[PDB]
Order: sequence, then C-alpha cells, then structure tokens
Amino acid sequence: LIPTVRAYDIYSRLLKDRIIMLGSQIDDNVANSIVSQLLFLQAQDSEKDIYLAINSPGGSVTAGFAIYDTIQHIKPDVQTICIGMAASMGSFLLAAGAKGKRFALPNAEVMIHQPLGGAQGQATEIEIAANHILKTREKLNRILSERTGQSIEKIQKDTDRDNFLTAEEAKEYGLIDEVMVP
Amino acid sequence: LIPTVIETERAYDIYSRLLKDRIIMLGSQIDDNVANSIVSQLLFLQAQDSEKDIYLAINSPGGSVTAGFAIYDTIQHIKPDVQTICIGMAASMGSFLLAAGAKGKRFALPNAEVMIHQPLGGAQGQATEIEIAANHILKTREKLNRILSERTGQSIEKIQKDTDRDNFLTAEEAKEYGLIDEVMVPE
Amino acid sequence: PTVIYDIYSRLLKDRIIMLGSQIDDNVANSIVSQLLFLQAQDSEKDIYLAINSPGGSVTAGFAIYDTIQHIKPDVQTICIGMAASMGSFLLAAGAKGKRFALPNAEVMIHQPLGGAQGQATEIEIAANHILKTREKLNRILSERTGQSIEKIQKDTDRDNFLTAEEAKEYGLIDEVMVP
Amino acid sequence: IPTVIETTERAYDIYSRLLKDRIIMLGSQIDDNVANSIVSQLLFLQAQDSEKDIYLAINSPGGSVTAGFAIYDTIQHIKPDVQTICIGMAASMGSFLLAAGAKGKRFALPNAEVMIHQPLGGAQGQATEIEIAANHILKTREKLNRILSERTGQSIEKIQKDTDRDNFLTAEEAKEYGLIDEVMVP
Amino acid sequence: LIPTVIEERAYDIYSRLLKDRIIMLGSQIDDNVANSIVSQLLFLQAQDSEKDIYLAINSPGGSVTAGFAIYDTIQHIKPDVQTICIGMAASMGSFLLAAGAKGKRFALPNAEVMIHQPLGGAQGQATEIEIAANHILKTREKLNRILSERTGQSIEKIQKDTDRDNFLTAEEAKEYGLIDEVMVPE
Amino acid sequence: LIPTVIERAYDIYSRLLKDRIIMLGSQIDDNVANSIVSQLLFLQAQDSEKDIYLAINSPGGSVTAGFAIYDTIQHIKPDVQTICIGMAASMGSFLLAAGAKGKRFALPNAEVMIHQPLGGAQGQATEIEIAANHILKTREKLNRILSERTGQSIEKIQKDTDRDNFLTAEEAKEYGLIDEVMVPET
Amino acid sequence: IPTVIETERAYDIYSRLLKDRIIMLGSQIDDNVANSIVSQLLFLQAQDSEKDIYLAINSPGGSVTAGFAIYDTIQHIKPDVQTICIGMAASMGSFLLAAGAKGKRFALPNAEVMIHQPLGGAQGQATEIEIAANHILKTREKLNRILSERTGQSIEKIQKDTDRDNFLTAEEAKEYGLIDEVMVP
Amino acid sequence: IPTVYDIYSRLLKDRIIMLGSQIDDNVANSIVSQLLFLQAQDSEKDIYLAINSPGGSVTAGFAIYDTIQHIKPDVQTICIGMAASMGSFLLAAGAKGKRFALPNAEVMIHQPLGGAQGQATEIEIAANHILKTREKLNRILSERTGQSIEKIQKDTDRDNFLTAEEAKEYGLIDEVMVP
Amino acid sequence: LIPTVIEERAYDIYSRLLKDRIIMLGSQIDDNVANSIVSQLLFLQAQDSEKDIYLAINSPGGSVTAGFAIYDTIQHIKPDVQTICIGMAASMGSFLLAAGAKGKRFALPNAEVMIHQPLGGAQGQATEIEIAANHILKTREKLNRILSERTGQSIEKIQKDTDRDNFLTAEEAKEYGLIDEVMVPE
Amino acid sequence: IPTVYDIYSRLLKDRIIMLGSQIDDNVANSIVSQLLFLQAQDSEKDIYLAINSPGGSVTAGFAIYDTIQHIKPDVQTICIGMAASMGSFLLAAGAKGKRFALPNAEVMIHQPLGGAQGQATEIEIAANHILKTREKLNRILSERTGQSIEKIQKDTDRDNFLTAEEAKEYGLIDEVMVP
Amino acid sequence: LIPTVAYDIYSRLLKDRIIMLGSQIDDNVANSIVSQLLFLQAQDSEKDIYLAINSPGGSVTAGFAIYDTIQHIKPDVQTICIGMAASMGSFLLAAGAKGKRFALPNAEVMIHQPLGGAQGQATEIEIAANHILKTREKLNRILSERTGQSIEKIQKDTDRDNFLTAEEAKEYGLIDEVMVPE
Repeated sequence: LIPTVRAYDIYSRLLKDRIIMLGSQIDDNVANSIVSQLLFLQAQDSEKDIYLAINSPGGSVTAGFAIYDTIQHIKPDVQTICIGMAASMGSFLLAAGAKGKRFALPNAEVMIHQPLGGAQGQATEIEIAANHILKTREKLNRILSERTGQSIEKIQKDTDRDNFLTAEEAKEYGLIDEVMVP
Repeated sequence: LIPTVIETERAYDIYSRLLKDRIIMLGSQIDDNVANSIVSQLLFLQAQDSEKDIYLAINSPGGSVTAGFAIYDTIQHIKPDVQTICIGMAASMGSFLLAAGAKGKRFALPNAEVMIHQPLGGAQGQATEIEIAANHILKTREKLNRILSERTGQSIEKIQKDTDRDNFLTAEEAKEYGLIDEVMVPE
Repeated sequence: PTVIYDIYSRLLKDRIIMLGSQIDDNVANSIVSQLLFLQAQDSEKDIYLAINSPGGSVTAGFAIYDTIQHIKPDVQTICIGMAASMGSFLLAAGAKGKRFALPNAEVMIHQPLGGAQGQATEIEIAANHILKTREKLNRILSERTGQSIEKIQKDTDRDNFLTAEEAKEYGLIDEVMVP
Repeated sequence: IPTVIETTERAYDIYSRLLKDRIIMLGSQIDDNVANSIVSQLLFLQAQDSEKDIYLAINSPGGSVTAGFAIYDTIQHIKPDVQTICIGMAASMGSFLLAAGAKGKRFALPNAEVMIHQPLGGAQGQATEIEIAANHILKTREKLNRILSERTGQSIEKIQKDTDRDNFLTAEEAKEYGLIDEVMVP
Repeated sequence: LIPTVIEERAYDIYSRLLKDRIIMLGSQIDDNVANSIVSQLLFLQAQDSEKDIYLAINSPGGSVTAGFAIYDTIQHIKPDVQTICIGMAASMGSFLLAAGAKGKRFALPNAEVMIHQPLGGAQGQATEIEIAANHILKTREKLNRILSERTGQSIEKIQKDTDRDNFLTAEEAKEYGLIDEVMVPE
Repeated sequence: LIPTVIERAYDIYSRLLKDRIIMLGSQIDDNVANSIVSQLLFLQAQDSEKDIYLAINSPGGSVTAGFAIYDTIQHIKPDVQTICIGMAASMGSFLLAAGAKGKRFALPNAEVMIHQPLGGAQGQATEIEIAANHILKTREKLNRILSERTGQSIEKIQKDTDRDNFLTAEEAKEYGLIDEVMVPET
Repeated sequence: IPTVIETERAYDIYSRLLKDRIIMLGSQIDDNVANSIVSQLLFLQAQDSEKDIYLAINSPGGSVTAGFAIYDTIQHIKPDVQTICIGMAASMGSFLLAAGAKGKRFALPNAEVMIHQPLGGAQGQATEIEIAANHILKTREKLNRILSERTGQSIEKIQKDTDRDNFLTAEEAKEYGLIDEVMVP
Repeated sequence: IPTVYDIYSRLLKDRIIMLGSQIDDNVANSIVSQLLFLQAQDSEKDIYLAINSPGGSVTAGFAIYDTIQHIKPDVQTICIGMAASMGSFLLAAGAKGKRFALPNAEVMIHQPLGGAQGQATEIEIAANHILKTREKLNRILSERTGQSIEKIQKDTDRDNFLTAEEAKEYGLIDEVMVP
Repeated sequence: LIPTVIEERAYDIYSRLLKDRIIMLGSQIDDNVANSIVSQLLFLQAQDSEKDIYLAINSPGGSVTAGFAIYDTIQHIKPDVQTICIGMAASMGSFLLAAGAKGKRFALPNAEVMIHQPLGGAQGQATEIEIAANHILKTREKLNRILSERTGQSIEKIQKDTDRDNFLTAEEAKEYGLIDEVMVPE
Repeated sequence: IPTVYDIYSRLLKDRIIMLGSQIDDNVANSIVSQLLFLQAQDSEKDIYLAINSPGGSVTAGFAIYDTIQHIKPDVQTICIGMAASMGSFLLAAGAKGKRFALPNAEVMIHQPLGGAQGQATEIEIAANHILKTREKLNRILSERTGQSIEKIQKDTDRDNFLTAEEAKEYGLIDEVMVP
Repeated sequence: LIPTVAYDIYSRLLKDRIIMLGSQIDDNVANSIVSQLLFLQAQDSEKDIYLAINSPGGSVTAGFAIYDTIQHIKPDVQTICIGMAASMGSFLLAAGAKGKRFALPNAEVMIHQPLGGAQGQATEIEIAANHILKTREKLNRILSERTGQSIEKIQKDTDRDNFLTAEEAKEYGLIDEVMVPE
C-alpha cells in the first residue's frame, strides 16, 4: 500500500518538503533515484537543508558512493536521520550527512562491517578481485575515519565482523552527532 | 518507486524533470532498451536546442557493445556537446561512454570507480561458426581500442595491454589515463 | 522519460519511429500502426525509421517491409548500433538514397532460421517453405542492393558481419552518416 | 506501445488512435481474450457508424476455433462491411478470418503469407470420451470447410484435400484460390 | 491491452459497452468474474430498472457457485437480461445462457453450446468423500431441475443428455430449449 | 478487467460503494478484511444512520481477518444487511450470520456451509499443545457467537460443525443463519 | 526381497516360487512386466508342457497391448494356466484373471475385481484424432468380444457394465463369469 | 542390511517374516510369497509375522490378510513399534490366541483414506466403493475383536491411538508380551 | 525384478531363453537395445550357424538406424530368424517383424501391427533444415523399398498406406504380407 | 563399506550391533532383527550396541527399546560421537551397569517433535497423542535414570546437551569409558 | 547387464575378440574400449580384432584415445559399421586395418566438422577457436590419409552434415567393402 495525497504519492509529497526516503537495499536503481532527487532539490533551492531518512540494510558499495559523492557535491546541507536500521553501506551514508546534522532515533540500529564480495576463475582473476575489494575497504575505512574521528586502525578492527551499535553507541563512535530524543 | 514532481498541472517523474534541464541519467546495465531510450533523449534534446550542452551522468557496469555504440555514435552525431560525469562506477562499455564525452567536459566524482577490460562474448557450434564469432569479437575489440586510443591519447598497444584483464582505476587514475579530463572536487 | 508523452511518443510526433528490439508480431504490429498513422497525418513528409535490432520473425518483418512500400511517404532508414538478420533486411528496404548507418554501427546478414518436427512429409513441407522464404528474401535483397542472387546466397550461408562502410559498398545502405 | 496526443490534451495508445479511424489490428494468436476485444471493437464501431467500412488488419498464426468463430459471426452480424487485409501472415483461423471479409474487400500485401490446414486438438480419457472428442473435431472441420467453400468458390472436396497438411500460399496464390480478392500492389 | 474510446471522458472498450447496457462474460467463471458480473448487473438495474440488459457469453464455464451468484442476480433484478452466445457457452456458461429472459436467449450461428455434468473432487477419509459426493450429486440435481424448468425438457432427459460432454450447434440448442432463437445475419 | 463508470471516474465496485454496497467476493485474508473494514468505517463517516449492504460470495478464510470484519460490523452505528449470493462457507457463513437482525438474506440457489476451523502446528510437543489449545479456544469463541446469532445451542453448533455441513438457503433460514430467502418477483 | 538357499543354490523368493510353477503378476502391466511374464510362461512350458502353471494376480492393470502379449501367450502354451486374484485385479488385470484355464480361475474372498473401458489419448490434427479414436474403439470391441467369450455374458452387457468403473466382490466376479470359484479358507 | 543370507533371509529360515514398512503392492507381493513359501516348507509349524507399519494400501493389505487365512499354518502376529491403519488390521488377523504386542508398542485404528476426481457420477462411484470397503473392513474387524460394527464405526471415525493394553482390551490382540 | 533359473549355473530368465535361441525384443528400439540384440544374434550364429533363431517382438519401434543395425544383422547371419509378434509391433518394430525369414514371420491372434512413416526433426539454418529433410525422405524411400520387397506390395501402395498411422490386426498383417501366418492356439 | 562379510556383518559375528544413523522404521527393523538373531545364536552372552545417532522416530525407537527389554541377553550400550533425542533414550535403555559413553561423546535430551494439520478436533487428537508419548518417554527415563518425572520434564523442555561425565551424573549412563 | 551366458553377452563376444562400440563416445566408453584393445593384444598379439560400430560419435579426444590405441597395437583391427557411424564414429570406422573396413548394406555413415563452444574474454574465444580449427586440421589430415581423398575435398565435404550410404562410403574411401548378405 502507498497512499495518495493534484495528486502525489506519500513519498512525492515528502519530497516537496525536501525529505528523501532511503528505505530499501541500495542498488543502482535506488542510487539513481536518490541522486536524481538530490540534484532536483539543489536546483529548486541551493541553500535550504535536505533531509535524508535512512532505513536500509546497505547494498552496493559503488551505488552507495554515487549517493555519497552527490551529497558532498551539492550545496545544500544534507541531514541524515536513521530510523529503524542503517547497516553496512547504509551506516556509511548515515555518517556522510552534514557535520552536526547526523541523527538517529533512540531505538534505531546501526551496524558496521567489512565489504562483501566474490571472485571465481583463474588464480590471477581471483588476485585482481581480491586486490580490488581490499582497496575498496581501504577507501571506505579512510572516509569513515575522516567522518567519525576514529583512527583507521580502530575502524579496521571494529569492522572485521558484524558490529551492532545502539543509537547512543553510534553517537559515541562518531557515526552520528545526536540521538533525537522524543 | 520513482517520485513525481508537479509544476504549474503537469506531472513529471524525477527523471523526466531532470531531462527538462538537459540531464540524462545512464544508471543501469547497457542493453538495447536502455540505448533506445538514451538515443531518443539525445535526439530530443538536440531538437529542443542544438547549441546548449547536454549532461550525461553515468553509473553503469556496461553491457552490450552494439547498444553502447548506438549511444556513442549518437553523441558524436548531434550538435550539442555532451558532458559525461561518472558517479559510482563506469565499467566496460560504461567507461567507454565516459571517455566519449566532449573534450574537456569528461568528469568523475572523487570516489567513482572506472574499470576497463576486453569485450566478453560466446560462440557455440561448428568450428567454422566459432571462427566467425572469434574473428568478429576480435575485430570489435580492435574497434574499441582504436577509439579509446583516439579519446585518451594512449597507444593502441598500451590499451591492449591494460585491458587484457579487469583494470580498476580511481577517478584520479582515470584522469591521468585520459579517460576523463577532471575530477570534480566538492567545494 | 515521461510527461503525463513518453519519449518515444514525443519522437513519433516528429515522424521518427524507433525499432529498437527483436522483431516479433507485437513489435511489427506497433511499427505498422505507427507507419499508417504517420501517412494519415501527412502523406508527403518523410518518415525516419531508426533501427537497432538483432532481427526476429521473417513474417513480422515482412509486415513492416510491405507497409513501408505500401505507404506514400518515403521512409528513411538509419542503423544505430546493430541491424542483423531481418533488421538488416529492413535497413535495406528504406527509400532509395535515404538508407543510412552511423559510423560504428554493425550490419549482419545471414540465412533464415527455423525448425520442423514430425513426420517425414511434415518436415518436407517445412523445409520447402523455409527454402521458398529464403528465395523471396534473397530476390528482394538482390533488387535492393544490386548484388546478384547467387552472391547473396553465398554471402548469407553463414553469419556475415559488415561495417557501415562495407554495408554501403554492399548496397545495403546509401551513405554512412559522418559526424 | 507509443502514445499519441490530440490537443484542444487527450491521450491514445497507437491502437486506440487507429480504432478512431475504424481500423482494428488482429496481431496475435487468437484466444478468448483477443476475440472478446475484437468483438467489442466491432460492436462499438457499428454503434458509432452503421454504414462506414471497418478495416481488420490480420497478422496472426490463428488459435482457438471457437474464439475465431466469435469474430467470424460478429463480422457477419454487423451492418458495416469489414475489409480484411493480411499483413505478414494469416494462418489457420487467421486465414479463415481473412477469407471472411466483405466480398471484394479481402486483401493481402504482396509478401504476406497465407496458410491453411485442418483443425488441431486433443482428447484424453475413456474410449467413449475420445469418440466424443473425435466426432466433435470432425464436425468442426466440416463446418470450417463448408464455409471456406462458400467464401472461396472451391469445392468442399478440394478444400478437404488442400487442408490435409500445412499448405502455404503466396498472396497471389491466395487470390487465385479465392481466399482474398486482390493483392494490394504498391 | 484493451483499446480506449474517448467521448470529455476516456473508456476502455468494455466500459464503453457497459454504458449501453452490454455486459461481456468472456472468461472462465470464478468468484472474481462473478463479483464483477453481479456488480455490473446491480449497477445497470440501479441506472434503469426497466431497460433490457444484454449479457454476451463466450465462456467455458467454471465454478458452479460463482455461476449461481450470476444466475440468482439475473433472476432477482427487474430488467430482462438477454443472453447472447458468441463463440462458446460450455458447462456453467450454457446454464447461464439458458437463464436469460424467456424469448430473449440467442446464439450466433456458429456458436458452440456444450452441456455436461458438474465436475469436482474429494480427498480424505471415507466419510469426507461421502459428504463431498452427496454435495455434488445434490448440486447436479439442482442444476438439472432448473435446466428442466428453463428448457421444457424432463429431468430424466437432462440427466441422460449431460452424462458425457454433449456438444450442440446453435440450432440444436434452440431445438433443445436452451435458447429461443439463432441470430441469423442480414 | 474491472469496468469503469463515469458520472468523476469510478471502477464498478467504487460505484456500488457510493450507494453503500460492499462486495465481499473472495477468500477472506488480511488484505480483504482491511479493505472491507475501511469501507465500513468510511460509510459510517458518510452517514451514520443509513443501512449498509454487504454482499457475500466467499469460501471463507482467515478467522482473525473475519473477526476484524465482524467486530467492525458490530462497532459501527449503521445496520449492516448481509446477502449471500453464490456461496458463504466457513468464515463467510459466520459473517453472513453477523448481519443486522432481520436483515440477513440469501438468494434461493445460494449455498451456505458451516464447519470447524482449520489450522496447523509443528514443533515440540509443548508448542503443539499451545497451538491446539488456541484453535480449540477459537472454535469455542466462534461457536458461542454463532449460538447467539442463530438461537441454536452451543452443543448443537458443535455437533453440526464437526464435518462440512452444507445448507440450502431455506435450510440456512431454518437454522437461524439468515432471516429470509430473497425470492425473485415473477 | 528375501533370499532362500537350498543346499548351494540361492534364490530370491520369486525365483523360488517360479521353481514351483508360480508366477507373480504383482504390479502395473507395462511392456517390461509383460516381457518377463511371457518369458516365464515360455520357460515353464519348456520345463514341463503338461503340468499346470499358477498365475497370481494383484494388479491395477496397465497397457492393453502388453496385456495381450500375456493373454496370447497363456492361450498359446500347452499347460493350463490357473489364475488367482489376490488383493486386486483391475482393468487389464481383471481381463487376465478371466483368461485363465476354464474351471481354474479363482479369487480369494476379500479380493477386489474392477472392470472398465480402455483409456487412452490422442493429439494432433482432426484426421489423426479420428484414427486414434477408431483404434481405441476397435480395441474396446476386441476386449469386449473376448470377455464375452470367457464370461458367457453378451457383448452388449459387457459394454454397459464397463462404461464406468465397476467394482465387483469375489462372489460377484464368480456370478459374472470372470472367475470360476472363490477360494474359501 | 548385514549378511550372516541378509538378516531378513536368515530370520525367514526360522519362519519369521518382518513387515516393517508401509504396505504397498510390492511389500504385499513379498509377504504373500514368503507365506506361501513357508507353508510349502512345512504346513504345520507356526509362522511369526512381526509388524511395525503405518499401514498403506487396503487392497495390498487384503492380499496379505487373505493369504494368512488361506494357508494351513497358524500365523502369529507381533506388534513392535507401531501398527496403524491397515497394519493394525493385519495385527488383528493373526491366529486366535497368538496376537501380541510389546508393552510400549502403539496401535492406531481409523477409517480408510482415498480420493476421487472427475464427474459427479465418477465421484459417486468412488464414494460408494470406499464406503463398501469400510463396511468390509469393519465387518472383519468386528469378527476378529468381538466388538460390534457400530462400535468399530464410531471408534474409527477419527485417528484412535491405543496402548498395547488398550489394544488387548479392545480385542485387537490377545496378550501384551511382558519382558 | 527378473527371476533367476538355476540348472550349476544361474541364469536370469532372458539368458535362459537365449540358451534355447530365443531373443526377446520387448522395448523401444534405441542404440543400447540394438547393441544387445545384434550381440545376441552374432552369439547365436557362432554357437550354431544352421539352427533357427526366434525373435519375439513387442515393441513400439524407435530409432531407424538402430533398427537397421538389427535388420542388417538378421540378413547377414546364416541362421533363419523367425519373427513372432506378441502384443504390438509398431513402426520400426513392424519393419523388423516383416524382416524375418520368409515363411517364418508370425503374429499371435490379438497382436497389433502398426505401420507409418518415419518421424524426426530439424532445427537451424534453412540449409541445415534442407539437409535434414532430404535425409529423412531418403530414409523413408529406403524403408519403403525394403517393405515392398518383403511384403510384395508396390512402393506406391506402401507410401499411401504409411502416410498416417495404420493399425492392422494379425489377420490384416498376414493379408498385407508383413507376416506369413497367424499363430492360432491349439 | 569394506569386505572381510561386509565389516558390519563381521562385527555382528562378535555380537556387536552398530546404530550409526537416524532412527527410522528401516533402521529399527534391522536392529530388531539383529537382536533377535543374536539371542537365537546365544541367549546368555552379552550384546554390544554402539550408538552414534541423532535420534528419529519415537515408534521406531520403541521397537528397538522393547526388543532390548524382551530378549534374554544383556545389551550393553556405548555412545560414540553423539546420542541425541531417541538415541539418548536408547543409550539409557541398556543393561543396568553396562551403559557407557566415550569421553568426548555428546548426549542430548529434549522433548519429542511432531506436527498436526487439519480440523481443530484433528489437531486436538494429535496434541493429546504427542503429549501422552512424552509422558511415556519421561516415565521410562525417570525409571532408568533415577531422576523424577518433574525434573526430566524441566530438563527436556529445550535442547539439553550433556557431556559424557554429565550424562553419568544424570543417570543416563553408568560409566565413562576412559582410555 | 543385458543377458548372461554377472557374465554378460558383451563379455562373451570379447572372448572371441569382438568389441562392440554401440554408444556415444565419451571418456568412459573410450577407456573401456582402449582397455579391451590392450587386453586382446596381451591375449594374442597376432589374431585380428573386430570392432563393431554403431555410434553417433562424441568426444574428439576420447575418439583419439581409441584411434591411437588401434594404431599402436599389433593385431589388425577390423571395423564394421552396423546401423550408423557418425562424426567421430565414422572417423573410427575409417581407422580400421587397410582392406578390413566394412559396412552392412543399410548402414548410414555421416561426416561433418567438429563441434564445440567458447565463452569469455575475446582472447579466450580466440584460443578456443584456434584450438578447434587445429583439431579439425588434424582430423581432416588423418581422414585424407585413410581415404585417399584430398584435404581440400574433405574440408568441403564436411562443412555441413554429409550423409553417405554404405556404397557411397566405399566409393569415398571410408570403408573397403560393403558386406552383402549371402
């Protein structure tokens, strides 16, 4: 069910007020849509804040970077608000919001972990794939270090396995700035 | 779900709204359907205004070489400059299209990934059928490499070497290679 | 893209038809309808048929071919990407002097494909039919290209890939559209 | 399927736009859904104008005999002449419908294919069930052949012979046979 | 895709026919189809309680209970419901054909009518199978009693004539009492 | 395909809803219940005094979904008439019996079936015990309400629902599941 | 399937019964089963052309042509073949039960016998369907003529009585003429 | 399955038959063959039929039942584990005074199961057949247990699980074999 | 499961019959079956080049080339091969039946013989389909020529009579020349 | 499985039975047959039942259990690897003083598992049956371990894993076989 | 195991130096035939061996295992086509001892080019194409040697499926004689 509110579906109605809902796994389709919404909102008003609500298990790293770079590229501040869960690339995007404007609701879940992938074929193909995913992890960890204030060494350790954080723990970690208390 | 934007009684999905501002989003694998749509958008934008730049945003793992060439040739055919901007990833035919943008107007965002490699395909049947298919994909690779050489300034020999296996480049490396002109740094 | 025109409908307003998929009866029905609609809108102005197709059904292709020849407007054909099999036949079917390909477009010609199962006499009927279909295709291609039927038969025995320039030399198109 | 807009903004898919001009496209296998649509279009066109011709373009491999007879009987029932035009292929029940158009107004384009053959079916179960199914399909064939005899001018005996196996006809052969009246030459 | 007709307002072709009090029953009968047909019948009665309704039938039949939802709605409403078989009316479809207003049940000349006993199934314990058997037998008795009333044939004859699939031409269906007239073309 | 009526465009069910008619024509699941509940609440908001008409052709379904509908009927101020067309089985018959007193109807050939609830349980012995106790309590709840609405004893309802029990419309009236059989005007 | 040893000769239980001229027909009849049963019948005739053979039947039936391979072999060989229905003999199984030596067709008291018309199928062109229909009807005629000969019932009665599944008790099968005696314990 | 002979063959040498699976035609054919073989070996010595079975085909079960009654040796029945449905029927069919269960063995009785699809008259035939089959089963069970047909009908309407001691009280067995 | 016979050598029943020069062809003909039958024929010739061999046939036919492996082996070896149809000999099975030694081709009285044209398939390019068609037509000519030689019927008659499935009784097969005698029981 | 006899048959010659799989009717048939065979060979000598089993059918398990109690020889039980659910029940069922586990063997006890579908009254019958089966299992386990029924009920509510030493303390075995 | 004379009809024929090649050629079949050929040579290095062929062909490398074993061993290997010898089957037919290659009168012989496949990168497809083309050259050269036909003629005659009667196969040089029945 997606209700209608001239007619607008609920999400289009929120977009009118500069709210973007990232409420699914991140793939290229989702990233296309979010990027397009960000660019549209900048064109409508280059100064007013944008609000990106996040309830996502993560997904494609490259798709996530399409969103991440668009956020950093545009002029408006993008606030991030975790509702429900932000895992993997979802937590990376949560951490990518405007400094001081990254939030989670009190019972929201944040999870961080290393990237996942695969490789099949010849030894040299497997080597190329391994080197690529390792370089991707280095890139993710370096940016997370910059955005959280944690050292790269600590991020590497803390993302070796699935690491679940409460909203308060995410604030302490530097993934968000504030827990939005009711 | 793709949201709608309304301007005053006229409803647009957001892609249609961006197209109004001469932005085309290439955000999927390249197949004939995708190429049809992108070609049609390019031709429509030229008809609307033959002088103003067009912006082609690219986040694509690549896909069909012939579908990619439909887009490539349409870019070169039309009068407006087509800027290319890599966001996320441009791999295989996607990186070829990135490199095909107007000279000086090929960009990537800082964390975007570019990957170049040789074409993929298949052949089944009689020996002579396999021969025909092999000759065809080899000729297609020669065509791709020659154009990439022209667009990057790298020699055909170097391109052949560098595309033998998957070759991942950062945005800065893609600039150094000649696949793009600038990394778009955030203000 | 879409305004509640889709972009194809917007191009059709300017007499451009996009043939961008495998040819089956559904696709042929749409293209035929578009051709008839454009003739009804204006019987004198050219129509532009852009072709990026791996081919498909011969009978569906002939629905398009015969509709092109039937209507009054010239139909220009423009190969973008690929025109293979029945797609290359339709490319070759455009108005004389108004058949084009973009420089990196691929053209492929080959004999028809089909199948037959059942009794020997059923298989015989099916074989005779596909052979007669091939003769029909080759005769028309000979007329449209200026190549002999013998040459077309030989050149289509196996998949035969041509560059845009080669397709021009062959007579399948009139010009390569250089940018 | 593209859209056409005629502004005073009213939107039509391509087929709806042709229907406005009394052209019906029969461009698929004939099943009940297709027949229901075509019958509805015919009845609608008669209600809009009971005198003006209707044009039924046919590119079809055939299909259900009963669905085909729904179309056939509707054509014969309504006041307007229904022209038939074969584009691409008219096979089996498709060729039957081609032959069913108004006398003098059955056409094929030059490279169109016409195929005629006997009805196909199946039966499973008890011997007496198989007998019932066999008698039914044989009666259906006699009905089809009798009508085709009437519409072509060929004898029933000749039609029976000529539909025993798949029989492919060129547009010119279909004219000579009496399945169409004219080949539409460009 | 069903085409659209524009008059300022857009209609799919079935909605356009409904405006003229024509209902198309063109598929297998299940609860969804019955819901739609019942709703259309009630809507047409509300629009005009006196004017005839036309129910066109091209259906292989289907659910007996869904068919009875349609049957009882026909009898309940005030307008006469004409029935017209186009293509085929089999099993519950032929039962509905026979259920039209007396004197206003029709078939086109090549339409197929088939009558046969109800079909069903039962699995489980012997007592469960017994309950299922008694139910389908009582359902058959109900169908046959109504068909006897609507056709003028005896229940004994209907029982015999529906033991196996029984295919009737339009003319035979008239002789049987399932319809009143064959609609011959002008 | 569900047709449209233009007055504003309405699908046929929306058009009936404008006249306070709700069609329950499928298996009862949460989606269906959610829709019916929403329709009942909407109709009460439009007019808290005028009757609502709930037509029922349903094989039943989810007991909890059925209770969402049942409790909404009892909660709202308007009387809800129930009318069985085709079949009301299991939770469908429960809802039929839940209509306003004196305003529960069936058409003459409609079927009503009552039986005990169905379910399942897998896992540990203590999990199976919990599931069994739950379904037994659910059956007690259903039977108690059916006793209240029919006037039959709980003992009799228990016995009569042990297996599938099919009732004619007249039998359903005699049983107290409905108030009247709607006979057609001749 | 257990083994029996006589001392060193090992037999599965069916082979051990075959040594005593008992053939088990205990499955659906298809070409494989018929080929085995036919081979057993011919082997037994070769071993002793005069001694009775015992064909125990517990079968739902199956292929008519496979059944006729068995039927014609029974009639062809010299030894009398006794038939004994244990459990069920349905369709072609009941036909084979009825085909045993006159006076030597038996059923156990609670055994089930069922008779019905042949089943089949046909797909394709109208003329192909006609050929298939004519063939199955002729096959039914053949079956009914033989059953009439073996039971003493008229062809028309057999036709009527096989129109649908017709279950018979052992006593009813005796009254019908499908067997000669119920083997009482 | 170990070798000594496989173990079942070794037990058969001592006139023990193991019925340890669902009853289908294959199982019945084997058990019937074993019974006939044992009678041929010695027409006077008892046979022992051990039963651990969820039941299965009624006609396959009756092949076994009638063979037991037909042969001269007494057939003792011994329920180990479970005898359900046709398995409990066969347990009850052993020689009078020689039907046993081990103390923790489970006996279950219930009505026959089946199915029917097709025309109303086909469904009627199938229903009449399974009802007659149930009457037959109940009549024989009544004879073998001493319970009335009415009681058997009531008691088998649903799954009815019995302990060994309850099965003895019911008349399905004669003794519980205490260790 | 195939029984064993012990004489001290153990034999499956087929091996026991083979000892008496009987070969059982009781399945569809494929390369595996043909390998086995050919091997059995060659073995029997080696054991005794003069004594007759008996080939019992109950087969729906199968691969033509596999059938020709058997056919040519029959003709190649020194012993006469008697053929006996039990049950059915269809298609390549009937061809093998007709291939037995002259005067020693039999059918049991209720055995079925069926003759028809070869079946096959072809997919791919037009020229591939042509090659496949020419091959199957050449194969049919070869089959018909041999059947003419073995039956005494003309090739023209065989062509006509095998156009569709043609079922023959044992007596009809004798009249046709496919067998020499119907083996009547004593 | 190597040959010496296959090795299981070799071990059976020395009165060792290997229960090394899930318990179903086939496995129970075999084990019961082996037990009866060993008793027939020698009614006084001990039998050794090695157990590595995740459990399985309760009725099949009771076929084995009752056969053990029925026969005259003592049956030693030895857990190697794992004895879970019905496997641990059989381990506990060995001759008093002759139940063993190897030091790293795992024992697990838990309540029986099952299912039920259909009408409320059918679900009730199935629930009552499995609850009665649990009562039966727990009563016997109480007798064989010396633990109260209340404690067994508590301790089997969820999967309860025991070391060999814990199983000895619990009374499921008598000794841990130390090397 | 088809009939016994445990000891099976094929084993009985092998006792008389007859090998039956009656299936598609794969590694399992080749391994068996090669083993049979080596066994027969060990039993008697002078007496002829008889290889009956009814085969649609199969693996080219498996076929060459058989081919090279035939040429390696000392006994002459007679080949006899019964039913069909197609593709690698016809190659093996042609490989029998000179003067001792036979077909029965209605047997079918078919020759055609090798079949295969390739997927992956352009350079991988090239390697696969070059390999199958070289394999065809090898097959054609040997067939030329064994038939007396030119390589050019073999190339042309195998471009598509080419069906030969037994008499045509003799004329072609694939066999020496058609075994006519007495």
